[PDB]
Amino acid sequence: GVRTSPTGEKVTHTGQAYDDGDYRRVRFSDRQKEVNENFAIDLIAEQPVSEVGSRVISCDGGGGALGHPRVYINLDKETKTGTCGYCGLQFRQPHH
Amino acid sequence: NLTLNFGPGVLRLVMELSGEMVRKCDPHIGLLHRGTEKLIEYKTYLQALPYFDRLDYVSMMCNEQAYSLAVEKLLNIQPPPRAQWIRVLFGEITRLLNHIMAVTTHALDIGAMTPFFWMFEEREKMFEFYERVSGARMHAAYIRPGGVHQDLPLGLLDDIYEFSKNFSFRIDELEEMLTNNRIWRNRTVDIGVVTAEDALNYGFSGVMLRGSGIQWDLRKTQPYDVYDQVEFDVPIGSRGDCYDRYLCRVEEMRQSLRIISQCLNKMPPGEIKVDDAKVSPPKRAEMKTSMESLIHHFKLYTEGYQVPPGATYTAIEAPKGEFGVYLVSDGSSRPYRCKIKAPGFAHLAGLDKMSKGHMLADVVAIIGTQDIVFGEVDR
Amino acid sequence: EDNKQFFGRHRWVIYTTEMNGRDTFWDVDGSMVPPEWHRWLHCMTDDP
Amino acid sequence: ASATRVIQLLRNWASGRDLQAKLQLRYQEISKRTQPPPKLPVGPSHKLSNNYYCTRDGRREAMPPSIVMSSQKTEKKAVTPAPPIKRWELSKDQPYL
Amino acid sequence: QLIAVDEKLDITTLTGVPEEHIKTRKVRIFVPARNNMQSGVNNTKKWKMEFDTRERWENPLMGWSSTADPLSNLVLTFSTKEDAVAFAEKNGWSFDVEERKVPKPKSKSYGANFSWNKRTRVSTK
Amino acid sequence: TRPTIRPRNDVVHKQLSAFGQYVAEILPKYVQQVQVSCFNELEIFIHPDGVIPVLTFLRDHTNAQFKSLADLTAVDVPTRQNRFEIVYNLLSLRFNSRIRVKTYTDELTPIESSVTVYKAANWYEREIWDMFGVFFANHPDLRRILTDYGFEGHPFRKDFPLSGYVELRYDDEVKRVVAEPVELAQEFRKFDLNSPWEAFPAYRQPPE
Amino acid sequence: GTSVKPIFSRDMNEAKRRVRELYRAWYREVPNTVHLFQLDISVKQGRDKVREMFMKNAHVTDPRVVDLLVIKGKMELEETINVWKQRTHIMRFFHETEAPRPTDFLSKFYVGHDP
Amino acid sequence: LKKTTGLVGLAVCETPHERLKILYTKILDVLGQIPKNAAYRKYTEQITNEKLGMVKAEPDVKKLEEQLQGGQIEEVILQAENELSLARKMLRWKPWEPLVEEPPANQWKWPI
Amino acid sequence: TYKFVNMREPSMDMKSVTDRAAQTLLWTELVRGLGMTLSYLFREPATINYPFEKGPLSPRFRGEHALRRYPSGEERCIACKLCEAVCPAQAITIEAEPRADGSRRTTRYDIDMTKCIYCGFCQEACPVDAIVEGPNFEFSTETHEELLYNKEKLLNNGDKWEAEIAANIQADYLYR
Amino acid sequence: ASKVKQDMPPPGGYGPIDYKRNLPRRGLS
Ligand code: SF4
Ligand code: SF4
Ligand SMILES: [Zn+2]
Repeated sequence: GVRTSPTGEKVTHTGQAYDDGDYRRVRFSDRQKEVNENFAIDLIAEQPVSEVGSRVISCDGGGGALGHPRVYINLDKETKTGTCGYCGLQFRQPHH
Repeated sequence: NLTLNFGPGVLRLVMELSGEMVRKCDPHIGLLHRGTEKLIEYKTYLQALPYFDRLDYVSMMCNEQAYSLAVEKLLNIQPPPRAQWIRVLFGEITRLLNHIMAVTTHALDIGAMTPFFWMFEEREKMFEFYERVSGARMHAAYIRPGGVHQDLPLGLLDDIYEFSKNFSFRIDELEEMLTNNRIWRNRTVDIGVVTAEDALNYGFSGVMLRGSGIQWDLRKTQPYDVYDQVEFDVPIGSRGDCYDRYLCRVEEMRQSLRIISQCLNKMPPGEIKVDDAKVSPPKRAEMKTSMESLIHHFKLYTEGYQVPPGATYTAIEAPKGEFGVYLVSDGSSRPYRCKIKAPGFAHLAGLDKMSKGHMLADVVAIIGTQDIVFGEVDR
Repeated sequence: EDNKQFFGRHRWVIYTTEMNGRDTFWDVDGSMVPPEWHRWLHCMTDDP
Repeated sequence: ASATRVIQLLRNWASGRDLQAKLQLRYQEISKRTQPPPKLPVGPSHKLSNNYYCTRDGRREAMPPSIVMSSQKTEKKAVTPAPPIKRWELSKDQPYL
Repeated sequence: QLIAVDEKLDITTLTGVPEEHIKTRKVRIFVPARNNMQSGVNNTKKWKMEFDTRERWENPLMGWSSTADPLSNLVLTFSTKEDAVAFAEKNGWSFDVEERKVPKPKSKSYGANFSWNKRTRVSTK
Repeated sequence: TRPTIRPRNDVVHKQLSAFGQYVAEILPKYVQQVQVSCFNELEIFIHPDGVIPVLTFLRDHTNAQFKSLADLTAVDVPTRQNRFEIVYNLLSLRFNSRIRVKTYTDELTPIESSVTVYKAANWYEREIWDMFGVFFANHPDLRRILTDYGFEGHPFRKDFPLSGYVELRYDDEVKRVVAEPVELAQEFRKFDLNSPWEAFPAYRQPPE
Repeated sequence: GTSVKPIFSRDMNEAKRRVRELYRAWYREVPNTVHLFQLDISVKQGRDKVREMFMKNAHVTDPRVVDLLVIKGKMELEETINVWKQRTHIMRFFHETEAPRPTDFLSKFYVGHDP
Repeated sequence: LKKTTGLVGLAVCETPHERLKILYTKILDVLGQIPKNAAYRKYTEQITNEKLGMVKAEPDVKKLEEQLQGGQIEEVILQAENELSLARKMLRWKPWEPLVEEPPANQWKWPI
Repeated sequence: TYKFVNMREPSMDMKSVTDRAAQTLLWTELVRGLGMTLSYLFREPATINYPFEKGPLSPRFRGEHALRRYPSGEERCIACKLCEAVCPAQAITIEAEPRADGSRRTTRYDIDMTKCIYCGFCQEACPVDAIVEGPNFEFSTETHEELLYNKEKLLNNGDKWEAEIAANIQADYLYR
Repeated sequence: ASKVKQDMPPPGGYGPIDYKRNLPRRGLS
């Protein structure tokens, strides 16, 4: 989800872009500015929420030892969904 | 009596010559002083380990092993048998590399340039072994104060054996080119003669002692890892000159091949680092599965292990001589003081006495036979 | 590949004459190899 | 090596040895660059019981050095730091090179 | 064989420190305060000497933290206050000494939790 | 103990203790303390005036004959009145043993050079002078050995800053390399790694 | 009390004698250093620099510090005479590339926070 | 008679028994001028008397070398010379006297 | 056990003296050395045809640094700063804050490649395999500035080399 | 279930490794 600053420069996923009066834009003249086109926040927002019929489930990021440390997520609260603090995947009980 | 300066490994050398004779030889060092010992005081022990790769940068894992032994002695722990066997095997490989570099560079400075290429092919093969075991060709950082970082890949031993069964012919070719050549003997025989008592009083060690007939080797008198479980002979000189040291180094290469054979045939099973997670980090699966393992990994990679207070001097038989570390611990995870002892320091200090009454061309031969690398000399 | 050559010479790449935007008929370099063929060509694996 | 027989004999005579027995260029005799997965066994402290850390704590067994005649606080035979080192033996494999 | 000279120790001319890093600096001699995030007290055993904080600015490239003083990371450890004071004096540094803060002893009584008539009785446990 | 713990050697410990008592008895004028560590290392603490006598005795005595000087260095402890301690490491090939001799000095008290006892000490004392500022009396030629010419200060002192005071660059106006005060683009990040909850109860100090 | 072991000088008189000997040697050496290093400075300004370096330590009242300073200066002279230094080491005494730092309060207030 | 002891700079000594006897007698003569209660004198007299009795009771050179536990009797002679020189130096130094002075209060306290 | 290297006494009979004289006058050993060089002349050299041929490498080998991400596309880094703490050269600079969705992510991740020692401590300290040292080694630069990597450059390196990086990790992760 | 598998010498060990010097004598009196 790369946006463009009113100056014209691409806004990176950290949201920074040199101001109009910033002299530091001169470093990009006759050259380019590296911006990563894949925004992690959007990509993890596109992941569907997993449906599990268990009160507490574990997430390790997939791949077993190739993921993140295994953590357990509580799904008692129905207002929101359980989110992994490492991977960002979302889990939810089958309401109704 | 004219005074001239051989300016800039890298060495500045001030001499006064009376015709062809060398009257005084004053080496000037510090052109590669990077302040390693002060930098170590600002690092943890694991963080300070990679400095020893760069100290004597022709024999990397030997310095790694010396530092690891010092830290193990201060921690009051021991590595597992397989780690010790791996350490000795790679120390012998490192000795082969170092002696190849020393002999071929000494020949190249005299004017024999072809064995340099001949044996640097073998050096490249051993660098491939280093890269396969650690991921880096030279600045390996493989030997750790708890053992070794990773286990050997599943096909490393067979390739090491394949390399070791062909190296003796390379040594034979080097000997055919150098050993009986009359020009080489005229360049080396009776050059830089040092007596046994003078070598002892001047702080010499290793080949510099053994070429004068002193029967001393740290792997034999004070064995450290498994060196009491392997069999080899110690070459002893008879005249204390450059030729005897050359012969001694070639014989040490052959004996290193012997020790490598024994190590390959007697590699034991088991773990590679001390099974104590408060010193050695746990496995990745354990760190990603168990709470204690994750806590210990976090603490070992952020703070590092604390070492009980004390001071030790640990020395090993490095390929260049006695390499020692005087390590002081104040009880924290950072060393308080780390003094690094290099044999090249004393050898270069004795260079002045070794070169009395010799030609200007003989000083190059004496420098080559002393096996001086300025990374360890300047630190 | 040629398994009868000695190790190191048993695999080689003939570079293309025109990659993304430059004519590489004469100007070739090692960074022109994509990662998978990079892994195969550096003998990190035995499988193309 | 893809060397003709005449060149083989010429180089063998020039060096004075048999070179095809020990070649310095690697060939198919080396190990495969793809290997099966390993297993890497565990250490001795991987037990589920009788494995208290207090019984295997190397760091906590270190103690301050023993004090000998702190100055601030009989026959008596003479002694040496260690017993005299034994003389080495002359390598009954190849005593002289 | 002994001079027996009466003069306070001064080694400023031998340390090689520049002139403006001797007279304009103000070292602080103190026992570091306990990190209130933790209950351990092993970091409040020794005396510390640190220098006054100087300017830090943003590097125009990388936005890193740049400094112009060499003494921004220099911290010394001392057994006693007198040792630190002597070291500061002999090095020609103006110093400020802070007296050690010790947690005063307190009276703890588990039986006071279940009090018959005092306010110390707890409502839950 | 268990296979993760380093084994002890009581025989070497007893031998080193006996030899330390022997040396202390022979030289009561200079020996102040004798220690043997749990990993079998013998240390002898002496008065500074006894450097030459003790070292000569250890080199020349029939029962000691420590003929090799392994290493000579200094350690800086700012909290002591005598700031520096001088450490001598000696090796005896006759008895396959090592010994350590420690003394002390401050910034202004010279230490007698031991180049007459060991020729190897020549460069070690030069290095000590360069890195710590400890002067050695009757040295053949005492001068800097590691630092640059004209370098001011002694870097291995604890109060010397890690990056020093001056830095070098090439100046085109004067067509030579000049020295200027250090200015870091990125300051060295100081890390507070020491944790509370003391680790080794055997080394606990009295609370005074 | 306050009995200390001497380095070279028991009192201040012989310490000043060594100081004067070192000053004589440096004063004699200045023209040879100026010629041999092909310096662009004059002999007068080199001797002025020597005098200034000697005067920076005029406040010392400890004979041990004085004779250690003499030892350091003699090492400096040995480095200069034997041409162990290059021209950059000699010229580092003059700080030609360093912009002057004004001393008054207003200038320091304007430039930054450094007192 | 053997030749080339094997240590560079160490010459072969013919008739080493007489040399050892002379050296030990000179060592004992020097030790005689040291105070009787000094530990150095007692220990060195014991060691020197043991070696001298071993030398005077063994005519065979190789058996004497094996008994003396020094080996290569040439450096046994060298060590005797070193002991004699050290004895003269010890006589001048007089280190059997009490300690010169105690160190400061916390000179050797480690850690800190 | 010890060996003597130079303890051979030449024979003094007439035949051995004549042999040594013939060696001195007719230069036999020099002809032997010439023959050894001639024998080397007629064998295959060890040269490889760079850049068309490459030197052998291993999965363990450490190359240019890269930042990886999960199969879903979110970056693995959680800003724990363990790699920054362990870095022996202080080559890593990290700044972080909660993201717009509340995730724990970095806003700055800088690696100074002119300060890095390529030890690989950072990749073995990372608990989520976020920072790795990939197999690329041909990334020489014409200026100092382009060797000061920021987060965008490292994420681009990860996206560029992910296939080979993942294959190497699959090959080597059972040894770690 | 799965047994231990790591880098080990083959059963019976490796073959002997030549290490002694081999400088042959060609022949001419
Ligand atoms: S490889 Fe080593 S030096 Fe480089 S960034 Fe990682 S930890 Fe730091
Ligand atoms: S790269 Fe890994 S170790 Fe470094 S901050 Fe991110 S998650 Fe932590
Ligand atoms: Zn997850």
